[PDB]
Amino acid sequence: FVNQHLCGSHLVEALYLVCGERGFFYTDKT
Amino acid sequence: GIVEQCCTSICSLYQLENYCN
Ligand SMILES: Cc1cccc(O)c1
Ligand SMILES: [Cl-]
Ligand SMILES: [Zn+2]
Repeated sequence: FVNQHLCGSHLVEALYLVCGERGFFYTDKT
Repeated sequence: GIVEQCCTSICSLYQLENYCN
C-alpha cells in the first residue's frame, strides 16, 4: 500500500497550502 | 475520492481546493 501512502503524504501538504485558514478534512473508508 | 482522483493522475492546486472546508 506504499505508493498510495506516499501520494497521501504529499496530498495533505498541498491541501494545507491551498486551503490556508479554511483547513480541510482528510478521511474515509474505502 | 481524492486518492483515486489525484494519486492516479496529477491534481493541480486548483483541483485540490475543491477539498478545502
Ligand atoms: C500535489 C499533489 C500531490 C499528490 C498527488 C497529486 O495529484 C498532487
Ligand atoms: Cl514520494
Ligand atoms: Zn515523497
